[PDB]
Amino acid sequence: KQVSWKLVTEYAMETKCDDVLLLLGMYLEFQYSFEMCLKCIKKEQPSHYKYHEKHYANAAIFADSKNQKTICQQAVDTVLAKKRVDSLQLTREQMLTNRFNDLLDRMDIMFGSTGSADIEEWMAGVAWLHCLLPKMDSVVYDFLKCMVYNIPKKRYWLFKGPIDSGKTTLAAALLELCGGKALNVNLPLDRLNFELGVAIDQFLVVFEDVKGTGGESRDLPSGQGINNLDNLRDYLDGSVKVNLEKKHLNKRTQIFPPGIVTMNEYSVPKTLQARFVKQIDFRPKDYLKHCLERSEFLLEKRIIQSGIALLLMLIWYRPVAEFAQSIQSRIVEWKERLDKEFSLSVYQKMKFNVAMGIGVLD
Amino acid sequence: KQVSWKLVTEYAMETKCDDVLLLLGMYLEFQYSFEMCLKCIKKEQPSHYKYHEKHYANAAIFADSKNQKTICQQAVDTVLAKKRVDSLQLTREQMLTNRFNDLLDRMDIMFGSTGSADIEEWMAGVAWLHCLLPKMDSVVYDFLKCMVYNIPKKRYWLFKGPIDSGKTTLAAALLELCGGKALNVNLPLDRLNFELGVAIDQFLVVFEDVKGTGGESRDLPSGQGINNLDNLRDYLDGSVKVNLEKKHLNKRTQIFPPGIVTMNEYSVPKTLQARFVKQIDFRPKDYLKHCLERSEFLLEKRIIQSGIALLLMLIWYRPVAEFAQSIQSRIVEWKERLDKEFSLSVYQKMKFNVAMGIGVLD
Amino acid sequence: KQVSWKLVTEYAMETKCDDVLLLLGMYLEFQYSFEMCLKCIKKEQPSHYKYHEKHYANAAIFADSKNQKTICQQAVDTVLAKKRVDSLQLTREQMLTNRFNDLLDRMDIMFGSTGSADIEEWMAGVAWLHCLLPKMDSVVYDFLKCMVYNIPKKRYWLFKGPIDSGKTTLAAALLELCGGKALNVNLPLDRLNFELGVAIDQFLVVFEDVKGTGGESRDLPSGQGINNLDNLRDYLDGSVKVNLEKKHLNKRTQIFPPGIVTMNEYSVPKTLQARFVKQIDFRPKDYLKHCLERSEFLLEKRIIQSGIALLLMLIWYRPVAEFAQSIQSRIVEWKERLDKEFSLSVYQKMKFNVAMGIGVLD
Amino acid sequence: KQVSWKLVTEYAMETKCDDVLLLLGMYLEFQYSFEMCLKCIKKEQPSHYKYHEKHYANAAIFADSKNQKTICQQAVDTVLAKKRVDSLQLTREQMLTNRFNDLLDRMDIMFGSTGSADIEEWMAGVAWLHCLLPKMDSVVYDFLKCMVYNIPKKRYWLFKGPIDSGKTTLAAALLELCGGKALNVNLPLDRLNFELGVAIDQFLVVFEDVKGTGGESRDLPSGQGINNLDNLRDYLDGSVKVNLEKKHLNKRTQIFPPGIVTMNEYSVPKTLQARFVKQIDFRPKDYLKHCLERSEFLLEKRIIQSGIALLLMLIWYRPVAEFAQSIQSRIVEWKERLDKEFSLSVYQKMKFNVAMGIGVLD
Amino acid sequence: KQVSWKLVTEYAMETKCDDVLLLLGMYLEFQYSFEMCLKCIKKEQPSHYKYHEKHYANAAIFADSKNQKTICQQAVDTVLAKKRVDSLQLTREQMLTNRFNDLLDRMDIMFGSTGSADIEEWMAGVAWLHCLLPKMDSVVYDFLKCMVYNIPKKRYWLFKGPIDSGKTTLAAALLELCGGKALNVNLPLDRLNFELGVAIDQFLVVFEDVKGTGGESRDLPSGQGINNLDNLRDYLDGSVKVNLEKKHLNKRTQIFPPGIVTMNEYSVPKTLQARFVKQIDFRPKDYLKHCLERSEFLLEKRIIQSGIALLLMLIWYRPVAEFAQSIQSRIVEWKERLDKEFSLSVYQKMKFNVAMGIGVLD
DNA sequence: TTTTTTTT
Ligand SMILES: Nc1ncnc2c1ncn2[C@@H]1O[C@H](COP(=O)(O)OP(=O)(O)OP(=O)(O)O)[C@@H](O)[C@H]1O
Ligand SMILES: Nc1ncnc2c1ncn2[C@@H]1O[C@H](COP(=O)(O)OP(=O)(O)OP(=O)(O)O)[C@@H](O)[C@H]1O
Ligand SMILES: Nc1ncnc2c1ncn2[C@@H]1O[C@H](COP(=O)(O)OP(=O)(O)OP(=O)(O)O)[C@@H](O)[C@H]1O
Ligand SMILES: Nc1ncnc2c1ncn2[C@@H]1O[C@H](COP(=O)(O)OP(=O)(O)OP(=O)(O)O)[C@@H](O)[C@H]1O
Ligand SMILES: Nc1ncnc2c1ncn2[C@@H]1O[C@H](COP(=O)(O)OP(=O)(O)OP(=O)(O)O)[C@@H](O)[C@H]1O
Repeated sequence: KQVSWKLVTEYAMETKCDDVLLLLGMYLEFQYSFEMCLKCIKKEQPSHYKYHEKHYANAAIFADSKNQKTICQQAVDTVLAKKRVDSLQLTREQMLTNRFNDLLDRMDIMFGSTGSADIEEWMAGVAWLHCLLPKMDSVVYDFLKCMVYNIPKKRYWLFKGPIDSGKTTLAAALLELCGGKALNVNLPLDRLNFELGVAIDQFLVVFEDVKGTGGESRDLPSGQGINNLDNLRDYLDGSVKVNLEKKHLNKRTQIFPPGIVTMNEYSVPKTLQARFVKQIDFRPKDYLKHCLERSEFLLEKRIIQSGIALLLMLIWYRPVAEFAQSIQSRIVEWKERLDKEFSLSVYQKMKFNVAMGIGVLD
Repeated sequence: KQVSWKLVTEYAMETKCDDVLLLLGMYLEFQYSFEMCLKCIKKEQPSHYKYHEKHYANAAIFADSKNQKTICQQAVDTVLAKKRVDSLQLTREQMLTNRFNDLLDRMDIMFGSTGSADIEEWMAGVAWLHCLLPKMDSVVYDFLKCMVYNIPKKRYWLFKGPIDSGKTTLAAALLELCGGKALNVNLPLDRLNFELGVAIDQFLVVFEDVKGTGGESRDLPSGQGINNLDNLRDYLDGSVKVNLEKKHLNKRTQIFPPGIVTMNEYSVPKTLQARFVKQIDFRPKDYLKHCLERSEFLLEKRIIQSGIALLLMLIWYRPVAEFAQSIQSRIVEWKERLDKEFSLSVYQKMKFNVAMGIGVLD
Repeated sequence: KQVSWKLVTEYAMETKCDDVLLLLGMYLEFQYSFEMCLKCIKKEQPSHYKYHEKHYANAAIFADSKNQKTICQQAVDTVLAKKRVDSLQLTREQMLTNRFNDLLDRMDIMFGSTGSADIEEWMAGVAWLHCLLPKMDSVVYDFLKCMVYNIPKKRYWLFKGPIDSGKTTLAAALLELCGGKALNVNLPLDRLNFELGVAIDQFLVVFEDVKGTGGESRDLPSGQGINNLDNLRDYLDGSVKVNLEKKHLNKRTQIFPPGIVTMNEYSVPKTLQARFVKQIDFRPKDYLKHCLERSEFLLEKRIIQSGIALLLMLIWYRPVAEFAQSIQSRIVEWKERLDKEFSLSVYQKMKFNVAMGIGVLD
Repeated sequence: KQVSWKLVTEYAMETKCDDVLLLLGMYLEFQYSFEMCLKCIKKEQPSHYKYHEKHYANAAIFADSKNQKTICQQAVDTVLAKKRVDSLQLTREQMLTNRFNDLLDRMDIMFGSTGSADIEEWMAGVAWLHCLLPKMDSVVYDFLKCMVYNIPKKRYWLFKGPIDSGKTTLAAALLELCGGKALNVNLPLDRLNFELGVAIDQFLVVFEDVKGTGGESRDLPSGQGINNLDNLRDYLDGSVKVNLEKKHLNKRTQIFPPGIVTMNEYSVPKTLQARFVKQIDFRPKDYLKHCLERSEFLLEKRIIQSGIALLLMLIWYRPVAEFAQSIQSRIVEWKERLDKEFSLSVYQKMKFNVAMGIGVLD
Repeated sequence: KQVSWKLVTEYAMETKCDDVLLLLGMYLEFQYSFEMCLKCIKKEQPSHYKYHEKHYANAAIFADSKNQKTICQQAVDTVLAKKRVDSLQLTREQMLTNRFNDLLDRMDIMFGSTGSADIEEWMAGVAWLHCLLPKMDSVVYDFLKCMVYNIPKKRYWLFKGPIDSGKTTLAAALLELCGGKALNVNLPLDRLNFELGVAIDQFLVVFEDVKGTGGESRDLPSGQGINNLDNLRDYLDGSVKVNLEKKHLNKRTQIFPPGIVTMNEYSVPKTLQARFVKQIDFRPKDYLKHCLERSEFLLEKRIIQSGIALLLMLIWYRPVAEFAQSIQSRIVEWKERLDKEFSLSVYQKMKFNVAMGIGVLD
């Protein structure tokens, strides 16, 4: 008898795996009998225990194969090929709904019975976020629309404020929400060529704490970033395709993604200021700090950074109508679950705690 | 029974697919029964639903194959070979005649039964562009002739003007129309080597916002742009072939394509000034801004950036005799459709609104 | 008759052999008769003598294969695949538990009957380390807990004090205990990128001997390192993911490991001071120096450098419940062995000798 | 039945086709019935219509093969091998008379029954070019002989002098005649080293407008060009064989071809100036401009760039005995055809119109 | 029946072909009927006509092979392997022995039955050479044996004296008979590192004219060469191995080869002087300039810096016993020719013509 | 083996 390459390709597809080693190592685990498989029995990893029993017989024959890496290479190509197809054919709206469907699926586990997460802790995080800026949930919705529409020369938001004002915290959550990559452009102009390479097929990008010059007036360290960015104004404008590069790999040509720039309080060339559609001023606030000092499970579990938290905020605040049609059914079910588990008074009590700088809980 | 490599190759010719992963991805979709293929039923992508029923039988056998990437590679080579043959044997006029047929096919879809494009919005865009400069349609015809004739050392048009003058917007539409590439020359002088290698077999090129000097007086921060271009006089002149470069590939020798450069008003060594056969100067004009500020669907659908819009302009403004004979038939049908779909009064109403800076529609 | 690739892969898994050439060389040795094998008879290397008799038959056929390196590559891939699976799935507590099992296996050999080590000399090592700082064993337990929880901000420890005050000694033993890498941030800012690349997939990092500035007032040579660290805030706080680079490789994105910073008595910015959960002062003490003179078998055998010594310290001092439940069984057996071989009076006599600055043994 | 790789390789030889993609594309055209082939019917391309009938049967079987690129790779190597064998064995005269036969074969077609351009125009181009400098034919005959004899140090000719002197125009015609290569050195030495590899197996080379120094007083930017020139003096002198480079392929050592190098009026190291038997510059004669401006089919059809124009000029001006012996049959035959279609008075009419600076074809 | 790979390998060995393309090309020529092979009839190339008849049948089958380049790659490996064996095994004397035998075969070419350069035009070269300076044949023989023995310290001679003195001209000529290279030290030490590192595996070496700093007081330009070489004690002495280095390459270890230093009349430290066996100074000579001016055929066929002209000078002056013991056969066989064809009077006439500075071939 | 890294 012979290996079914088809079943391996299915497993790669269903796990959305695209590392040949991870795929290989995972598939090899199935060669022992699932009936005693302690990973199955302890229900430790779904990407194992869902599949072991299905794939078992083929895994045993695969364990004898002399071609093992070639089989995995073909499977990984298929997963990569599907991403390529999607990049050229989905609407930006559909991409976002797909991404949301995956987060919602992860939320299904986290707050499941096997779910380790305390939904009350995660809901506490939403209170702290809704304090960080005026009209926070409206700001998120405006950003999401901006990213979907991707209007040329109206594509980039500037975050600036003192050190320790939560700008990278907020960027992290948006980036996990949408998917994308961070970039560092405080660099020499040569390595920069490969640095920009990682934007390929990404949805967002974030430029992390770019450095101005002469900021030592405000005691800011000076550096490359701003002067270096002004050369790349084309990539911001997104008005035409550009050519992007990776190590040992020939170029690809695409429009450079929309995104966010984070910055200390340097000044900026208005040639670049003109390219930011919007600017948000962050500020340190004492009650956030004193609340947070008394609420450190927020930090310990990274709740405040995580896109799951922003999604929960939108589900709480926004009308069902604002979500694209197919996910509205899941959105309604989560809304019901949230309202069942939390009164408004409980949420308002939490917000009042944050304002009072006590620990969020009481 | 065995895979027809011939049928795969034929699909790649039919679709003009260049990427082995994109080819692989799309051919796999045909493995499921077209009898119920939701993509077919929803009529979403022409390159799928036209072909699924035909290729289904072969795709089922391809889905089992162990060679898959090899079969796709040969198919992609066949498409690339056809481009090489065409590049060496067509007149530039035939190349453009082919390009127009492809756009016209896309227009037949866009405004066809599936009809996703509103021809009213698209024609409103034509009025906006025809307003952007005097005698706009005449200027387009001049540029096309210049690119077709490709007279040596009379090959390049310079666009100069301040920010938001619209020069990029015009250049973007022209690039789509002819199918060129955009290139960045403000980079360091080394990886220009792999950068300019993108121009292999291209019809047209545009260099974007070439960073010069002297403009620091006016807050144009300077760079290698003008330095690098004056280093490349022969590439502009197209007087003799040059070598071009790609990773893991030996050099290709050919004449460098004609085209366009965009400039905020840095200084220019007159060794470059000699080589631009023409320069056009652009100016911001507030009433256009007030127009877009209401008619924002122009930007959101990117209408004013598209070669599709320029093609519609030419069909409106030019004699049928200016077009190559083989398409004059298709041109006549589109002229007829346009006269049916719009009265001159409607177009005059639009163009009046554009001049008023009110929203184009009323 | 055929080679069993399976038996090779099993050997590679059991030896955890990462390198193809090392794997190849060792397997070939088995082709001679284990029954006469001098290396077996002299019990020189466990990775040989445990295995020779089992693999002999397959090694004989392997010796005639024409595919030899191909067999080894597939085997080595299996070992690498296992590591990446583990990296993405194990808890940090699981990782540490595995690491301890490895050390315990080496100790079983070292102090075995074949064992060349002397448990008494190695216990003399523990007495010296326990004198290096107050409450040494509690300090280790605290450090380990901090690494396992990896709580944001609460992640990094500072070792401070003069030259030859022992800080590097303790760093090295901890680094051996946990596994990890040393890094040197005194470099000029451009080279740091590949330097930090070393951190990829590590459990710990140690920053060696970061040079401040202006400590030359105290004869300390000045350097960049302190400023470089103050510019790496997110790497230390560990709240969000970071991109990391290696030579000829594409970047990977992960949370930067926790770790240790070591320095002489440079002044430290408050911005940097706030990064550290804890600071430990090392001071030179003469009685340790005079003891080391008279007890230099400690240095010669590198006892005081080794994680093996720290593990013995944990076994002697900590309650059994403090260890991960699985290994508690082995821990009891080692505690029992140590209790048998040393009365507390013997151990305390050694501690007294170190306090005298006299030789440890009497 | 199976593909004849032999018949494929014959086509590659007889086309002298030298690119694997071009060859692949070309041969696949033959898979259709030649009996109805539109290209055959058009007599569109000789390299098709001469061969379609002969290769049809083999091309049909080739069209089904799975090895298609491998077949073409072997065929291409046969053509490269033939070139390398000629490269060493032939005398420089024997090479040149082969080159002339190829050009004569084109002219037989160009002015043939297909006749796609008319010798009156090309002869007018001869008149324009003979007008460009005194006794043009004689100066050409010197250059040809100098390149055949290839005397060291007395080996290269300079074209210094202003923009739009036509110096590049003359270089292009000579290079087309000789079948050399252009090369660039205005470059980093660490890619210059590999770029020169194109010099393998070339009769002649040309270096274009190389960046000197001192010319910055005349706005000519100084640069790497002349540094790289005055370095490699061996290559200029042709003093000894030296190595040359290719990707994924063996290097080669051989003497460097003789050549021309061109500049505008930079300064030049006398250490370099030593190495040039002729050291000439070129300056505008404005009436020719006014003629060309009124004779633009000359420039549009690139006639005054072509090598064909030089060969026509030599056929007119030179004695039959000045040519290599074997071709003198064809030389006489073409000398007839000129005289059969032109009086001297017609040629002199053209030349006075040119000298007068007026549209030629009265 | 099938291609003998063996026969191909014999031909490669017999012709000492290093290049897979040459081997392929030439071997394919044998496929045509030997019995009327017109290249054989013309006796153009021994590498063909000596072999075709033997290889014919195999070459026919070779031309039908589908595998051709693979056969040639193995054959080329055989020749390279042969070289690398001998390169490691043999003595410097054996190496020079074979190098003589090669260039004696080059004489058998130069004056074979085609006589394609006149043996006595070459004798006129020998005259100009021996007329150059005192006793030149002995000075050659001494320097040659000095370089063969490579005795420590006794390894470097100093060619002082002004420009155009011939010191460059002569030393370069010896390298034809030896291999080797010349190198630069007029440079700051960061260059000098790589510059020294060039010299790997050279049989002999030379230095560029030392522009001695500390010698500018003689009204001369300088580079750092004096302090450089005076510090480079070991490399000159050749008493021990040293390490050598190149861009992007690791170090290599060898005894630094022996050689020649050249300069104008610069200053020298007594220590740097102690590095040399001989001080020489050259000068331009009024007879010799006017002789070459009147004798330029010696330059035209590259005689005056050929090695063959030195070989003939040796075969003239030096007795048979002074040559490699078996090669002495050939020495007699050329003494036969030279002493037959040339009277001492024509030799003395030629020498006297150089002594009068007049044209040698009176 | 190119490439990326080195080199700069
Ligand atoms: N608005 C705020 N007021 C007070 N403390 C804040 C505020 N925002 C963040 N913090 C505290 O500062 C810590 C760091 O937050 P964060 O990393 O997002 O700051 P940042 O200023 O955006 O950083 P960076 O400029 O380095 O990207 C938080 O974990 C929290 O403890
Ligand atoms: N002539 C114009 N008058 C007013 N607004 C204009 C004009 N042209 C363009 N715009 C506005 O400016 C935006 C950007 O135009 P565009 O990028 O083409 O200008 P540009 O001069 O090429 O700019 P840049 O040098 O920044 O790339 C357009 O999307 C439109 O909103
Ligand atoms: N507390 C101590 N008192 C006296 N001597 C010490 C002490 N600790 C270490 N030593 C001596 O110092 C030597 C070096 O130890 P170690 O490298 O750990 O010192 P360090 O302070 O970390 O130095 P550095 O910062 O230079 O690496 C040890 O081998 C030992 O001889
Ligand atoms: N006698 C002339 N009078 C006027 N223009 C001339 C004359 N000869 C040549 N030119 C012009 O020179 C233009 C460019 O020619 P060419 O590129 O060969 O010159 P060049 O000196 O090599 O220039 P560059 O230094 O810019 O490369 C031609 O298009 C031609 O019109
Ligand atoms: N002694 C001589 N007298 C006259 N002409 C000579 C003499 N030697 C060589 N020549 C001619 O002069 C040319 C230059 O000689 P060469 O470069 O060898 O001299 P050099 O002294 O090494 O010069 P430099 O120190 O300037 O590099 C030779 O190639 C030859 O044509």
